[PDB]
Amino acid sequence: KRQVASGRAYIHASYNNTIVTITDPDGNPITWSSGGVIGYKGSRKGTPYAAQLAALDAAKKAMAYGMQSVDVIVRGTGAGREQAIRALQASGLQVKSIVDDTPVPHNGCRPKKKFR
Amino acid sequence: MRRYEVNIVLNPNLDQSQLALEKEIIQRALENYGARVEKVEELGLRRLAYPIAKDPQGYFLWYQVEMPEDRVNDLARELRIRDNVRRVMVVKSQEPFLANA
Amino acid sequence: KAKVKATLGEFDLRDYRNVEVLKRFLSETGKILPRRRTGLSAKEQRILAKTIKRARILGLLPFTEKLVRK
Amino acid sequence: PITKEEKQKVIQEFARFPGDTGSTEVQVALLTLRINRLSEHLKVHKKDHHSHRGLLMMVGQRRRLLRYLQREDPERYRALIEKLGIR
RNA sequence: GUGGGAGAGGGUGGUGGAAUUCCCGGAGUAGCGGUGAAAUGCGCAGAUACCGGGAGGAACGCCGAUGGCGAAGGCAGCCACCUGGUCCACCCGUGACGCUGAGGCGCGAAAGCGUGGGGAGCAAACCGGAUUAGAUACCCGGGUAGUCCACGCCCUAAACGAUGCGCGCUAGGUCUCUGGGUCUCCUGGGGGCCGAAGCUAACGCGUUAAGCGCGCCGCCUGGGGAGUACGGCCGCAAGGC
Ligand SMILES: [Mg+2]
Ligand SMILES: [Mg+2]
Ligand SMILES: [Mg+2]
Ligand SMILES: [Mg+2]
Ligand SMILES: [Mg+2]
Ligand SMILES: [Mg+2]
Ligand SMILES: [Mg+2]
Ligand SMILES: [Mg+2]
Ligand SMILES: [Mg+2]
Ligand SMILES: [Mg+2]
Ligand SMILES: [Mg+2]
Ligand SMILES: [Mg+2]
Ligand SMILES: [Mg+2]
Ligand SMILES: [Mg+2]
Ligand SMILES: [Mg+2]
Ligand SMILES: [Mg+2]
Ligand SMILES: [Mg+2]
Ligand SMILES: [Mg+2]
Ligand SMILES: [Mg+2]
Ligand SMILES: [Mg+2]
Ligand SMILES: [Mg+2]
Ligand SMILES: [Mg+2]
Ligand SMILES: [Mg+2]
Ligand SMILES: [Mg+2]
Ligand SMILES: [Mg+2]
Ligand SMILES: [Mg+2]
Ligand SMILES: [Mg+2]
Ligand SMILES: [Mg+2]
Ligand SMILES: [Mg+2]
Ligand SMILES: [Mg+2]
Ligand SMILES: [Mg+2]
Ligand SMILES: [Mg+2]
Ligand SMILES: [Mg+2]
Ligand SMILES: [Mg+2]
Ligand SMILES: [Mg+2]
Ligand SMILES: [Mg+2]
Repeated sequence: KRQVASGRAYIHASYNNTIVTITDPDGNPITWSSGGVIGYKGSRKGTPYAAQLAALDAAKKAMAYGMQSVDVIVRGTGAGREQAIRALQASGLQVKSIVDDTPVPHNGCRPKKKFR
Repeated sequence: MRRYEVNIVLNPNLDQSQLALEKEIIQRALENYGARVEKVEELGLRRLAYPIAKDPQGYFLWYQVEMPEDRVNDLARELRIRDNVRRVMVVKSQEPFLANA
Repeated sequence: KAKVKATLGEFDLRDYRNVEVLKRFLSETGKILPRRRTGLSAKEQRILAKTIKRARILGLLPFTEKLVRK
Repeated sequence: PITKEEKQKVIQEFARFPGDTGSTEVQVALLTLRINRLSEHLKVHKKDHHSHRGLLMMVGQRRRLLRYLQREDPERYRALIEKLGIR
């Protein structure tokens, strides 16, 4: 009910999960998916196969919205952070460009004990 | 009195009345603090690398001056108080260190 | 690979306003290039870093950028 | 701070003879000038401790030179002290 | 003295972007988070993800080094001001004015104390979830003091180069920071690495001495008892000498 025909795709990948949000050219989201949206529940959500399935499910929902041309934004690191982009390439969506926009601070905040 | 370089980045969208007004206000600030104006370079419209005050562009000014030291910070404050002036960087003048001479 | 200073003129390392030549010393991202790729001396690099930061605060050089093709 | 104008003024004021630069009198004069400058800088900025250590060392050097002067010629020592208002 | 130089040396004020958190709004469904697995937890009062706006605190990515500065503790965005130390060249001035230094005095990471502010993130104590024979721990979710600032205390440390300060003498080679020079190089002054002689119980040190000497200060005399007791002094206390 939107007929967007083009937009962005953000891939947020961590070591616990990978989620994909397909949005429109001025930033508002259209659809999304993740390792928990699909069947997987626990650490299974962080596997590259779950990332592939999440990307494919989000891409098919975007097809339902009528998406053809997609620009890719990537933030984070984890298993399947690349597999998401591979499935997104071979999903039937013409990939416009891939961009890694992983937010990194200029050393402002103190991390948790795990990250030091 | 030391030699300084005042960089002024202000709103680009001004028309001539507003721009001349802001420039003459900068002039009056330079007068009131004892700033002898040695030279001036007005670049104007320029493409910023990152948006400043929600605007992707800015209007540039550069003044090489000679003024007393203890007044530089107060002059910078008075220059900043103006709304349309978005950036004020006063820099002590230096000699042109070259490279690949 | 070519180092920045190798292909360049007799330019001012203290001019924070010349974006044309200071852009050469930034990476694909907004990061300052190491001495391995700039071919500068320690003193030259130390001056270039401060001039680059000055240009950044004046909105002339990017504080950070986005990586492509990743 | 201390520019060449003020420095040369003091040196030409405290010289034993035209051209003299490193007399004990001139050394103590320039020392006392920097001493007063720093101590006025330390009236404000009570948390500037490294400059205070510098001031301690300057006081020590000035006191050593004054002790030497008093040992060699007491009269010139009295003249210097009265001229600078110390001790 | 003159003339140059490098620097996260210190203090004060200003100021920039990234990120976290929170708030407003837009768009958008069903999970997010987390782990070796999980669960507490958060989510239909609309989260997570995405976009725009606002607020606030703290810390300064790339540059960055095996680098620099400082007496030590220690010191990294940028700008301005106030200020310390130091190096080099000129061979100009004074004419032994030097070295060390019991006591004294000052400085002194972090944590801790007092009064008043501040509070994002982190986080002793604490509250829960797990794990386990048990879990008072490691792992996960919260969370106060604190961490931050002003002022006044506290005087400890693996406060380490486990190497007191100063001066002279004794092969070089290599990398480096910073000056000067007639600039394949030389000559100072710092930071490393090999290694002459020599030293060392050995490891190792070796012109940055742990070598050859001189001056002065501090300290040592088997381990446990014990940095305890008593006494004194200092401290609001903790406690310190
Ligand atoms: Mg997970
Ligand atoms: Mg303004
Ligand atoms: Mg500094
Ligand atoms: Mg400072
Ligand atoms: Mg909302
Ligand atoms: Mg609920
Ligand atoms: Mg619930
Ligand atoms: Mg608040
Ligand atoms: Mg680094
Ligand atoms: Mg040093
Ligand atoms: Mg200085
Ligand atoms: Mg002579
Ligand atoms: Mg003589
Ligand atoms: Mg001494
Ligand atoms: Mg003592
Ligand atoms: Mg302390
Ligand atoms: Mg503390
Ligand atoms: Mg307190
Ligand atoms: Mg926490
Ligand atoms: Mg915890
Ligand atoms: Mg239990
Ligand atoms: Mg000894
Ligand atoms: Mg040279
Ligand atoms: Mg050397
Ligand atoms: Mg060597
Ligand atoms: Mg031997
Ligand atoms: Mg060795
Ligand atoms: Mg020695
Ligand atoms: Mg020995
Ligand atoms: Mg003892
Ligand atoms: Mg015994
Ligand atoms: Mg004890
Ligand atoms: Mg007794
Ligand atoms: Mg007692
Ligand atoms: Mg008592
Ligand atoms: Mg104790």
